[PDB]
Amino acid sequence: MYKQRFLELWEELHDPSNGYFSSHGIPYHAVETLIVEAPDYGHLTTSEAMSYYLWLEALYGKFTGDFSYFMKAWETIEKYMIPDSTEQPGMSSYNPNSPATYADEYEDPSYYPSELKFDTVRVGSDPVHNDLVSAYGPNMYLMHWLMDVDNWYGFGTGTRATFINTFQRGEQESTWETIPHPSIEEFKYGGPNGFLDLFTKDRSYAKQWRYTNAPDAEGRAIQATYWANQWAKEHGVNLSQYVKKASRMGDFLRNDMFDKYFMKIGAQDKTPATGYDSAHYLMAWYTAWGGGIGASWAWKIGCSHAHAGYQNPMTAWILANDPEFKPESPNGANDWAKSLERQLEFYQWLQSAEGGIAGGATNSWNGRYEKYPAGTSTFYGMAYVPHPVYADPGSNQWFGFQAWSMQRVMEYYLETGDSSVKNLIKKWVDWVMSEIKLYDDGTFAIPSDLEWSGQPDTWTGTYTGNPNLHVRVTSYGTDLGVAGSLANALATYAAATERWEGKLDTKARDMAAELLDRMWNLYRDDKGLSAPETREDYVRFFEQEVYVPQGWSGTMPNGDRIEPGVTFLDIRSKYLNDPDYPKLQQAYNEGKAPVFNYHRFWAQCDIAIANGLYSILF
Repeated sequence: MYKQRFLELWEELHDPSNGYFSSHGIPYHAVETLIVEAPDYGHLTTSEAMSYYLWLEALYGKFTGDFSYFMKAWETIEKYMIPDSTEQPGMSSYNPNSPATYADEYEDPSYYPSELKFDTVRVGSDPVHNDLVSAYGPNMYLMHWLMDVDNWYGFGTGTRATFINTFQRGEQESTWETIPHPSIEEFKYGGPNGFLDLFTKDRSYAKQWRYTNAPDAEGRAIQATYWANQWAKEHGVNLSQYVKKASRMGDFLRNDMFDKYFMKIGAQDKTPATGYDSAHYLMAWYTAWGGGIGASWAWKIGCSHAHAGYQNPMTAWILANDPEFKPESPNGANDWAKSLERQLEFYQWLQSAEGGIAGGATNSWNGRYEKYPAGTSTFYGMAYVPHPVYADPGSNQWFGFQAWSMQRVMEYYLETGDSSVKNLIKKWVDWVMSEIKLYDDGTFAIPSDLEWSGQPDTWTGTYTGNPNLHVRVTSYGTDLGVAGSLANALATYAAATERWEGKLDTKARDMAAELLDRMWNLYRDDKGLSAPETREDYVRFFEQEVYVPQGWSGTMPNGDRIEPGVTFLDIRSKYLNDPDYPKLQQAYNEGKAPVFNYHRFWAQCDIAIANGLYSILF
């Protein structure tokens, strides 16, 4: 009965009338155009959406033996999400001795743009580019996270899709303070010098192309390809070309395993590092590579910050201990072997007294490689931060990250019966069981907001229990994507304990089944599943000054004046034509919060994927 739900939500996702997919076959972020999450528009696409797309037709191929949709998903990714060779000019001019130039991070968007340092700070060295080039070539086989499917912002020509970038101005820049700009800059729109002068301060500005990745998306893509390959080998389908595609994606993913400027990890300073002395062996927040248009130069950067919700032990295991997925470069397997162990120790370190996995670590304090304050705990020299990268809404305030990271940890536990991380998994499961509030009716409420206090003990190879690190739940909600992720994690717990422990843990499996059944029964919809959201933050929709720097004037392609004093809506004036705008305006005027029923591609993908993973091995 679970596979029936998976197939019906699959049909609803692939129905052209529901509006989930565009004309090219690219999934949207959500059916509803008026939704402000990490993507500020409903009909943009994200690399996480394409990773969930890959996982969804991997499950479809398992259930039906039809990987044609999975193959087409990979072809769409290569054609649209992975930048093309013609879209990557000047990449052969990269100098691995000098990967990139220095730039600070500032706590407030008002500090931006940031002065660029050319010679005051010495950047380290990149020891993997030469091997990558000798194996494949100059072009990088990585996805760009954000794309404008239907040219809503009008940065391109016609209906053709365009890569876009939003998050550029530090920690306190939320979604409501982003200025969306095209990745491939051609100086056509914006102010003078394109949109470059808003963020990076240079003496001379030139035509550029940029691409940022989200290693969460690549990790999910590699894990989906691994599972698709296993299910195909069970069926008999040959996926060698796409397994090799995922293998080279994983080989290029080793750029994330390094510090942003390739500096010594734990050095507490901007001290340049030699090869492999700058690798913290952890999935960082992002890596960004770019070059010039009409000129011959290129650059690459990693990230110092590591978030526990981005680590994927399963991907590291696959890329280290699988001959089929073995990277062409000889050093790839050893690097992934180191990364797996480092990630597992990271997860063990971060757990709190109750069981909640705290926010990750960083190699740079405040983004400027400053000395840690007195009493700060360290993990291999990396200080502890509760909310890494983003602090305006709280990076680890969201409860979905717990389920997202623990699903990977438990899948690795299921595949490799590693006895090192059993106590972590039991403590986290006990905590989430404690904090779930079911009701005598068919409704439920799971944590949505988390409050963290204290710091974990300094890592010395063993877990002390962290008496000073505490977490409490402050808000209970009914989020469906997080419910799907949590049910997936609990079912993975049940299967892993059945396979690699004395007996199946019926509590986690029963809780996952109860969550799935209650959610599906209560919140079935015409376009999938949804539940009302109070959405208080939408007041910012009418009152959030987006901070255009003073004295900088630009014009959006539709004609909006991007000037100081502009709010969220002023530079997105095509929202006034949205069908849901009158209801939003009425709710804002009369005072009460606007209630929304949102159908996200990734939320329904989580619901269906969790359903299928509950069907699998049961």
